[PDB]
Amino acid sequence: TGYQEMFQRVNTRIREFMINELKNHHNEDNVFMLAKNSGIEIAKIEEAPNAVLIPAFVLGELEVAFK
Amino acid sequence: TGYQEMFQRVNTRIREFMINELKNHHNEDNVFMLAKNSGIEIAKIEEAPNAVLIPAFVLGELEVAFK
Amino acid sequence: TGYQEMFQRVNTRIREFMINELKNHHNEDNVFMLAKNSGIEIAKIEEAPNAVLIPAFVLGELEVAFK
Amino acid sequence: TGYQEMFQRVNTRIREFMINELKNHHNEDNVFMLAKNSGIEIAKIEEAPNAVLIPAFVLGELEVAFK
Repeated sequence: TGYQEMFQRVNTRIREFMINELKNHHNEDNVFMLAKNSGIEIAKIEEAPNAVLIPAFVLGELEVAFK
Repeated sequence: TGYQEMFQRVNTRIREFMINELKNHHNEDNVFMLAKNSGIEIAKIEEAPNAVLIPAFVLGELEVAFK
Repeated sequence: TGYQEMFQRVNTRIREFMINELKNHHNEDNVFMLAKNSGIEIAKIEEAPNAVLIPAFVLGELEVAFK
Repeated sequence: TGYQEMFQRVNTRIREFMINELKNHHNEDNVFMLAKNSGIEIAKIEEAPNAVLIPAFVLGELEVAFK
């Protein structure tokens, strides 16, 4: 239970900094591109689940790293 | 969509070494415990979705790290 | 050894977002504190080695995560 | 100070499961290859500093993942 709460806040923190990185580097299209090829319907990238958000973020970091 | 299948193969690899780490240090109970608390019904840890598998793996590693 | 330039790019990217996270959440003191205890003399957090920077970053994320 | 201890144990745990992954998938040559290309001299992969151990581990996982 307490574990479920602690991990919830850890998860929330990770989601926020991933969302922050995607915005600051204008890579939000990665989220939509990946969402479009999975069936998820989102208005904001905040509505993206981890299965979409995390790959988007990693691609984003790679694109910035190798520019 | 090639990115999807690439991340599909990365997801599989990560699940495999998490599961491997959990067995080798006999921490499978972490998975079941977390599965039960979240209303998930599994007979073996390979059936656990990442939302319980990943926290269980993390608990496992800290348990070993601070034993 | 092209792998090494490539990993150097990824190292730089990771340093940059760790540093950005630390500044944007006003957690730079973590770096200086960890530096002082390790006999490392730095004037700014961009000079902290990863052995200092990474633990400060993680400490920083947990502090923000748990309020 | 308690941090220097806790992060030491985390570090040790992480080095151990990386070394275990490299051995179980017979990817030790990744470590020697990268170490030789950095002017470092090791007999065991256990003597590899994180700066060669970590990217060697990552290459190893990718090779297994995409094999």
